[PDB]
Amino acid sequence: SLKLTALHFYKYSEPFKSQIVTPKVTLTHRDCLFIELIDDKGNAYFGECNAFQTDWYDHETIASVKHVIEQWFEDNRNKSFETYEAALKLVDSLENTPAARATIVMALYQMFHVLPSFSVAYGATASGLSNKQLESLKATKPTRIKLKWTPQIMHQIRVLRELDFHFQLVIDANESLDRQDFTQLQLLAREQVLYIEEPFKDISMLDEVADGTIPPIALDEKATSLLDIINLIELYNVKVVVLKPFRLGGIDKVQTAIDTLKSHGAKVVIGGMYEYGLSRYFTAMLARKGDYPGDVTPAGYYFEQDVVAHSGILKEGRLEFRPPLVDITQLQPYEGHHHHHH
Ligand SMILES: [Mg+2]
Repeated sequence: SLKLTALHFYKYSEPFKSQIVTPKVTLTHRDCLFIELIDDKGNAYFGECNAFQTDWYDHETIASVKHVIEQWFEDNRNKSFETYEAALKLVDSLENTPAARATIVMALYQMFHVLPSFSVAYGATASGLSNKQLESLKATKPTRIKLKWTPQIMHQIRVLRELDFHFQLVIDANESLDRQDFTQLQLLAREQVLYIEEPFKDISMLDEVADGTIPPIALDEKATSLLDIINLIELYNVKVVVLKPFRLGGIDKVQTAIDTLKSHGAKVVIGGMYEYGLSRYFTAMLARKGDYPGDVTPAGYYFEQDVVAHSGILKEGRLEFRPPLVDITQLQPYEGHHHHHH
């Protein structure tokens, strides 16, 4: 049997190697909330929250999650549970706050499973084709390349198809295309594109092009909740869904979501978002459940220093993962007398 006796909040905030610049936000650092739950035997387990400092991506933030988890602990502390299933029952009331729920579930999961060491396929992401990017692709030989849609897309695919290795091609249009892009979208269909992520901000635009004359469509930004994903699938021609575990409420909600989405005729790709090494491990762990290889980010892609080192090290086309062990000296108390600044 187990009982949760203590809860501590920490913060980690490393700078992005390359400043993040998107229409929705500018990020210099990845502020992140971490929780630590200690059981009645003094065993500590950590959870990584995927919420951001502000609501540019979602309504849940680091602050809102902290408050939710803090209250949750007050209501569940000292309660005994003997199984993972029983543990999950305590968070059933947090389904309205998926980011908070997912953070707690990440910790609970570790209390009942022996974490394996494993690898996942390496999928490269290119926002363009600089020499640095091209040389990286040639040296690493990814089995999948996700190219960002830009005015140079066709001129860049021409270069990629001359690489000496075969790969699946995915295009990410970032909800940026318009009616003037129809012709190129149809031409892209002849380039063996596995799927194109979010061609239009207004998904209804899909009804304006002949079905089957453009690449398979995937939801990413629009894959907000299982219910909403199903609603979009039933209304528009969607074939692929990029699922982020935290948006579903956590690790335990992934399989059921995948089964449901498959019953609706959609394929699933597990993905992450600016994660540190702890959450990255679990996103990678779930990757195998998908119909296509997961969208797992390599170690060191965003941050020079991580809270969990060697989490997703690229080796001969695959990302290697080890059971995640948080380096506590990297974490800082979230608030209180022990939260210091210099
Ligand atoms: Mg995307």
